[PDB]
Amino acid sequence: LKKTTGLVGLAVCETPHERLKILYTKILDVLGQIPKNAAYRKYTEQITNEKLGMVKAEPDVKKLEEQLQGGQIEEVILQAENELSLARKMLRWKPWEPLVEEPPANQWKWPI
Amino acid sequence: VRTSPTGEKVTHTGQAYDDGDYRRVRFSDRQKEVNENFAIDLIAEQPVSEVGSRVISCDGGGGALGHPRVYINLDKETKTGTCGYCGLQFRQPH
Amino acid sequence: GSDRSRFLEGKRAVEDKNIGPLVKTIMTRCIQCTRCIRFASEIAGVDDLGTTGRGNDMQVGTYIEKMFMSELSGNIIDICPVGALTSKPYAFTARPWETRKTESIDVMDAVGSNIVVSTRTGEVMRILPRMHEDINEEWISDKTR
Amino acid sequence: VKPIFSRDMNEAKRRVRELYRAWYREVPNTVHLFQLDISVKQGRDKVREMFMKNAHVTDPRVVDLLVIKGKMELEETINVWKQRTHIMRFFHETEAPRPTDFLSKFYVGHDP
Amino acid sequence: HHALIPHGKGGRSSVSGIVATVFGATGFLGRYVVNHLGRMGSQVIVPYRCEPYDTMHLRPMGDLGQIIFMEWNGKDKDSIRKVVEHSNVVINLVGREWETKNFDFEDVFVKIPHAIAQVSKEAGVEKLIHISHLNADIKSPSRYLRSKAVGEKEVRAAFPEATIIKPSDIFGREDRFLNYFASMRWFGGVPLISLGKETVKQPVYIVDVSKGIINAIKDPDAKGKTFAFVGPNRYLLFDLVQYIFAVAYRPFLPYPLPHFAYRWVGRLFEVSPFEPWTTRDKVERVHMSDMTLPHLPGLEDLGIQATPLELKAIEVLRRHRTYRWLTSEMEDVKPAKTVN
Amino acid sequence: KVKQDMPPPGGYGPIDYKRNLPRRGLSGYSMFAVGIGTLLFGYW
Amino acid sequence: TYKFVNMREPSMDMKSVTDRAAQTLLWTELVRGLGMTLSYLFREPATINYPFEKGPLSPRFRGEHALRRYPSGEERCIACKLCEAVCPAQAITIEAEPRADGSRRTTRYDIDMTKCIYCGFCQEACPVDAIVEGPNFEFSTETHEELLYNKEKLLNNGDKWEAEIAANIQADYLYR
Amino acid sequence: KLDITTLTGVPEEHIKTRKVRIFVPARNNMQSGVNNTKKWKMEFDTRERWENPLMGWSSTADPLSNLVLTFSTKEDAVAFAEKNGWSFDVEERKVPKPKSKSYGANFSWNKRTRVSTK
Amino acid sequence: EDNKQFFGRHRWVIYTTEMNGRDTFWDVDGSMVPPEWHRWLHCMTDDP
Amino acid sequence: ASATRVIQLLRNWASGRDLQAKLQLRYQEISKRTQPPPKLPVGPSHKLSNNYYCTRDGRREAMPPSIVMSSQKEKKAVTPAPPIKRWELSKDQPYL
Amino acid sequence: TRPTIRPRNDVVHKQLSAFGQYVAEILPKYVQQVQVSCFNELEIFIHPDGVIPVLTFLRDHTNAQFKSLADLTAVDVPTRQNRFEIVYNLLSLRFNSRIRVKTYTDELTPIESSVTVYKAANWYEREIWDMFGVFFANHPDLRRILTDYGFEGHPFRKDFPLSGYVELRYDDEVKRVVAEPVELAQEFRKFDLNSPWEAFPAYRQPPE
Amino acid sequence: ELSGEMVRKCDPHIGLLHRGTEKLIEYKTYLQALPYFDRLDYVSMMCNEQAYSLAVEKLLNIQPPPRAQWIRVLFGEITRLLNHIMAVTTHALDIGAMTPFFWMFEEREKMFEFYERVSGARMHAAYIRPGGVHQDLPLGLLDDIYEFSKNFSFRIDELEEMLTNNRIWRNRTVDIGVVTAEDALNYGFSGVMLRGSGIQWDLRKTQPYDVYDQVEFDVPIGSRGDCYDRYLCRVEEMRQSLRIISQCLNKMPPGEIKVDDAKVSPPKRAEMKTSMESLIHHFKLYTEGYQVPPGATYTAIEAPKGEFGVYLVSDGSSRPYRCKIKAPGFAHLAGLDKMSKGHMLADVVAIIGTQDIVFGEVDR
Ligand SMILES: NC(=O)C1=CN([C@@H]2O[C@H](COP(=O)(O)OP(=O)(O)OC[C@H]3O[C@@H](n4cnc5c(N)ncnc54)[C@H](OP(=O)(O)O)[C@@H]3O)[C@@H](O)[C@H]2O)C=CC1
Ligand code: SF4
Ligand code: SF4
Ligand code: SF4
Ligand code: SF4
Repeated sequence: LKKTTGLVGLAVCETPHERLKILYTKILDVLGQIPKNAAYRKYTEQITNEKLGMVKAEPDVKKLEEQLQGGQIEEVILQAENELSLARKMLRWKPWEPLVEEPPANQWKWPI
Repeated sequence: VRTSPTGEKVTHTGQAYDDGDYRRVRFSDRQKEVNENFAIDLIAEQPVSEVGSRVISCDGGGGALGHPRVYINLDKETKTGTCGYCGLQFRQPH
Repeated sequence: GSDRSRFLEGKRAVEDKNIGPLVKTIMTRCIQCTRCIRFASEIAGVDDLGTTGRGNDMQVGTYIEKMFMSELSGNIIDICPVGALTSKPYAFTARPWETRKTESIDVMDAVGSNIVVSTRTGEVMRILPRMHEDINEEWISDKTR
Repeated sequence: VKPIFSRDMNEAKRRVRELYRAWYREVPNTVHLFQLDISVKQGRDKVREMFMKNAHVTDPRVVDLLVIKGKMELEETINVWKQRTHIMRFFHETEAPRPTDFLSKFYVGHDP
Repeated sequence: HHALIPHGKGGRSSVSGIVATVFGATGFLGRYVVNHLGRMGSQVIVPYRCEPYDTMHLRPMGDLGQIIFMEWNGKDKDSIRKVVEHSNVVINLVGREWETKNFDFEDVFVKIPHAIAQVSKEAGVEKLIHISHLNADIKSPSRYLRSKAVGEKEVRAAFPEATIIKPSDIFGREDRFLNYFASMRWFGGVPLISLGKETVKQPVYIVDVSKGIINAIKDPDAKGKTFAFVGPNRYLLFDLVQYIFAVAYRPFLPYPLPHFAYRWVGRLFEVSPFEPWTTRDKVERVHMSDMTLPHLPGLEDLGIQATPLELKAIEVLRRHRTYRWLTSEMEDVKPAKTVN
Repeated sequence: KVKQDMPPPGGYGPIDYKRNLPRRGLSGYSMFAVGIGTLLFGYW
Repeated sequence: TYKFVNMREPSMDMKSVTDRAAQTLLWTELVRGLGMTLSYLFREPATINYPFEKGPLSPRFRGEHALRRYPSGEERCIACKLCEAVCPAQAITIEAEPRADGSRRTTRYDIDMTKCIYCGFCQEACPVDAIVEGPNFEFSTETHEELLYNKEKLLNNGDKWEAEIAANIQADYLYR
Repeated sequence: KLDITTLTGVPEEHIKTRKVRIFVPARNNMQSGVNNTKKWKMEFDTRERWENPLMGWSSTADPLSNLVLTFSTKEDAVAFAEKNGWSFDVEERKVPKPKSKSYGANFSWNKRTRVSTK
Repeated sequence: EDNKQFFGRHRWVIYTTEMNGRDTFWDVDGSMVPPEWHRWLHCMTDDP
Repeated sequence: ASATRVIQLLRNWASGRDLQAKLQLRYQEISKRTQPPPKLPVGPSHKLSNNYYCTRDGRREAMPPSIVMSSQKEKKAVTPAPPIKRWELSKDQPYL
Repeated sequence: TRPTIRPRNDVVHKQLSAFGQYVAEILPKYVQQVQVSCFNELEIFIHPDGVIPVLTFLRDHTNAQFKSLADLTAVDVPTRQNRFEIVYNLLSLRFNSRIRVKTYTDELTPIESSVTVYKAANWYEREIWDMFGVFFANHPDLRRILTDYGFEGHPFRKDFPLSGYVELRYDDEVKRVVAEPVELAQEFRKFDLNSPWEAFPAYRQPPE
Repeated sequence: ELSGEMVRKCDPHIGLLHRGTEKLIEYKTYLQALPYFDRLDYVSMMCNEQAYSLAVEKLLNIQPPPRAQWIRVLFGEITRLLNHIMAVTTHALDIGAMTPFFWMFEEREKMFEFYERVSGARMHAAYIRPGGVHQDLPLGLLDDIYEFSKNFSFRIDELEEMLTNNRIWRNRTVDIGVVTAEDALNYGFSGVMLRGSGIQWDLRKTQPYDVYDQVEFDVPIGSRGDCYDRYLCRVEEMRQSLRIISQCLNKMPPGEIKVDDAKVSPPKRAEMKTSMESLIHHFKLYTEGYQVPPGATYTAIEAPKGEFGVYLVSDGSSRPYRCKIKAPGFAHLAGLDKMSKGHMLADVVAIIGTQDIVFGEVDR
């Protein structure tokens, strides 16, 4: 059990595997509500399922951190929480819908 | 360095304050800074070099410490060739 | 062009020609484009400027001490790609980047030639022709210039 | 067009009246705190003049942005962020009167 | 000969066309005159007889080169000739309310101005502006005003086309008129001859006087004319002093004093080697009521409307207030009774 | 021959770049002993 | 790649505890700092006796601008105005006219020493070496106008400092 | 009807009394290059410039003396001028008219185009 | 010159008591140093 | 320095270091102010052949940005770059 | 070989292009165009409505963890109807990559504040409002930074003259620092430096 | 807003040193704009010059010569030593130490002498320019730098002796200004502000710019995110900069100091005075400047005070269309309010010291 994560404000998680499992399952639950053909859902599910499979397969925190390549496992849980919040806000925003409006005629022309 | 009628020292540029001009007050208890050495007179004083070639090169002296190298045609007998930068004059002998 | 010179020999020099009181001539800068000759022949109508000699010694200018006099003589200063032919009145007065250009019309004649009045620090420095295909193609008279 | 704060001119007029109320009540406090030598009536007249300068605006968004700028200026004055110099700059005391009749402009200078 | 075309929009960098030599510019009126000249863009030549430190406050008043400081001596005419040589305008503001060992009232108000006017006429200066108190008269009790009248006569003699401006007490931040009354608080009660009921004064704002001088320089008609500068309202000395103390929020304790006792007190303060707090001449001039001279043109002729004392009193007298009354507004004190 | 400002052949000598705060002073027991001995002699 | 400042744990043995207790009660570390200050007291001071002693400067120093001349005495300036063009602060005002000899010389050359940033440009830019920032640094003035230099003032500075300016240019001309 | 004049902060005198010229800058006749004739330019009216008494430097009081703006098209510059409430004058672009060039004409048998010298 | 003293104090100048008609016994200034000795004094050159 | 031996000992003991070995003030160790003239080398492009500027023109080799996607006309998830590798504690001094 | 010219790294180019396509696919609603510069920099062009959504997506790990707002700024191009181009520069420390998201606005059209997403945009958006005229809606405190307390115009706007419209001096008459119309003693000398000849043929715009 | 001496609200008012640098750059050529960057952060001039040079070179698609790059890295590390000396000593002086300031400012004077010898300006030299460095090192400078570096470690050690373990100094800084790593990242903090909190990010290693890939140094990382930890980080960074300086001294390459392209870097004076092409290019470069291919770039470096960035947009002309400077101090001063919560006035002074704010950068 690591004494400190090393980054101020981030505390060592006593039960990392359980927390990661719960967070990934919740992220998948939120993704389910999102339309099937939305790219966000497909990519996020792909990433989540890989992460959850890795978490379940490996019982050692250090080996899991090496496999995930997301930094210390506490940082991984923090990223999972961030993803969950994004997924929840995504549902409201509905980014998968077509472009709101095309830009003016020469709004991105440079040199002028 | 000639002196103007007002008593001011005319500059090499020829600048001197007319009696009408009010700007002469700036030197009332101070002085007008004029360089006594005049470039035109000193350049005139230099002797004219006589070279036996139709075209000669002037670098201003000192090589890289002078001015860009230029080649001067000396064919005209009437007038000496003058360096655009240095101001030195050259002429073919005879 | 390249950024360096491989020329390791002496450069040529040309004796300057006097063609009048308006055009200052430094012929060593000439690149023998022949623009001045063709202009004098075709537009001005004065066949007094030409090339004398052959090879690298070829030189542009009246063989004799003739003076190029015409209403449109000053335009050779504009036409010349290099500073071989330059305005004597405007010599050494200013550099191109300093000048502020104002587009205006000439009043010396009723032709209405379009001109660019070049001013620096509130002082008129030169008059340059402005292109109006209908009135003045690219030329202005000596009086306007 | 997307409204800045008001969808129609009447709402912007309401906001403008609220801002005018705020300035009108603030004027005496400004004279007291900044130790200005102007009278309260003089400052309130200056406030009216500043409001009247932009009385020609007919677009709701421009009026809303003007109200925002006025609120920022009022915040500056309510605090002491603006000094007596800034407060008295509205009164162009140092600047000399500039004649507006044609003959006076003709006499004074080349300005149109 | 020394004529310059005006150029610019009237700013700091513009050329007004006015080249001036402001004698006595290191003083209450000189500061404002120089500031007004500099803001237009005029060239101001300042003759200074004091240390250069005292002239430092005038240095920022003009753009680069506009303000030229040249040391001058009133007794020496050659310094006057040097200062006024290249000026198209000369303004004489040299006056000391207290006589000094080296220079008495005669020298400061008669000899100096006469020398200035004569040297200006010799030099060719187009215009000259001279300042003499409105109450100036050859029969006045005060030596100051008597010398002022004699100097006015001499200046008109030397310079026939000279504008002479006769100003009343000029109230301002650096004034010795309002500050003089306010400073009397330190001595307890305010000594007044006859309690001030018999004296009437018409103070003038300093900015109005300076603007009048500048407009007189600008005005072509001003040549060879005597203007009287007076404030909008005339006040009894008692009412004016009471208003001064009210705006200063300092207790007012007027006590009548006999004229001879006040003169003796003035003699006591004259003893000071440094600048005297008060002089017998100061007492006489304060007691003397301001003359009314309808014949002479005034500020209205020059285009400036006189600012009332009420508007500008707080500027001068706020500093004299204590901490309790420092922040009080101008409107709290009602205007004093006006004898008009 | 080219002459630029170049490192001396073989390079410069090593430059120390680490903290060298020294270890100084007596042990705490000794300092307390000295203080107490001074106190006792003063008391006597 | 990364190092841990702090991140050290004190020993809990009785000797180390007693040492730290002595440090707290007997103020050892403050005494160490006092000793360092005393050692500095006994070290030689670094103050130089200005004005009598002057700080080191190199030949590439950038100080007061100066207008140089050729050995003949002709002014090096050929009114290129490229040195005006490269001035980052637009501190150089140049006007030129053909002189009586017919040469391209400057009727007006002004450097505002109050708008100048002493960048060192126009010494690199000027083609003929005419304008040079010389060694002088002690040219403080009591008035703003004194610092608005004129062609006469610049030429006088060049004449005054030519002996040093030439030697410094000789020293650094190969590096340029 | 867009008006940003109140929001710009420009003083009224420059807003009302200034005429802005919308034009394609003409080619400098000294040079044959045409790259500097490809974009519209907005330039304000010239105003007084006077000599500084101390040094003779040209002094100005016109805040917009050096202000020049580049616009891809004439309409955009006009829109900017209208939004900022400046009176505008638009000079139509001048394009070199197509010319017929023949080197053979220099040696014509019967025409006057024959060149005396090459 | 005292080369033993550390750099910055090895070279020093004792200003003259009279220069260009000014009494400089007490009032001395850096500008009094002539240009030729300026480079030696300021260490731009090692040769006097 | 010129310090006497007693002062040198006192300062060294107070500091806890040998101050004489490393002295802040600068002595004859500094480089001579006058130096032999340099001969700066030329760069790669100083050649008399095969040096055409077209080959070595960097600016003209710049190109307008490539447009990956434009609105106006399974796949593996991707990242902006491969994830950063964790840093390794320094061997010389892992803990200060 | 080719010492003068900058070396090119295609690997980073391909990675950035792939991630740009990734972003375009995930948020087609807002992204309008994504381009990768040949110096290996990625730009995603977004509709003004998508600032908060796209930035929140970028910060949160949908394989992107741009959790640092390098800088926020605007570029005023008067020609375009939306004269202001809001530019966001983000840094992802997890993937050691940086991407740029750009949007447009007008003088009268507000853009949503990003203080919620990043919290470093408070002062950046205040600076954008102060210099340029953009108003950011829902900002915690929008006020002037870097300009004088009474400053009226919005500098950096390509209409504002470099010297401004007002100048400050101390006036003895009012015993106060007083503003006045600008009157330069030496007018800034405008230099026309652009050459008449084209320098880069690659960027030659179509004749039209 | 202080209840007693406790700061309820800290509101930073800036712009007292706003000189309109970015607006002025638009009116200047790229070379003319270079001196501006020296002034932005007075303490760390050469690093800002390097950042601008890197941005302009990336837009230009030109590569600085290797010796120029090594000179840039060396003088950048010297500038880092100067900047950290100033920051630490001025922080101590504000918290009352007042002796290390003089002690270290003597060494700052020596490093200024190195600056003067290279450029002729003690500070604000234009040495680092797009395309390389203006002039080659004067002969003998490297050995003098070695002489300085061999002894600088003792000075840093004496400063540590004065401050590192002092009870008073630790009390003034041990737990003041704590910033969480996530808060530090979100608030835009860079450099020691991030690394003090424990985040491992140094652009010199993560994204090397000039030759830092070829040098070995250790990034100092903190554990408590406090003022004391950041001070320790800055001291260790000074020591690591000394390590990098030794490495740069030993492996300085021979050759040119500016790109051998006369359309970007000016030709040598002799060549300009002897060759027509060189004269033409010198004339154009010093009058028009070099046109930069149209584009935009954000180039950042690990400056002594954090990440320094320039968002440079080019319209293809000789003058930049827009130049936006990302100053590390801007975000740190923005976060000052969050850091100050729960502290007293002296703690606020210490926190201002910790973030090493030079207001030329902040106001620009
Ligand atoms: N209420 C008023 O102010 C009135 C004004 N006036 C006249 O107008 C002027 C107003 O000046 P005021 O506001 O009173 O301020 P001051 O009393 O300071 O005016 C005197 C000025 O002249 C200088 N001066 C004084 N005595 C001499 C001397 N003997 N020789 C040379 N210079 C001298 C002073 O400089 P320094 O200190 O160095 O001597 C100062 O600049 C005076 O001449 C006054 O008589 C007339 C009527 C009323
Ligand atoms: S136009 Fe000029 S370059 Fe061409 S031939 Fe005539 S003089 Fe020579
Ligand atoms: S600038 Fe052009 S015309 Fe003048 S000398 Fe050089 S190449 Fe010839
Ligand atoms: S080098 Fe100096 S003197 Fe010569 S042309 Fe250039 S600016 Fe003028
Ligand atoms: S050194 Fe002086 S004159 Fe030369 S560019 Fe810099 S500021 Fe201008």
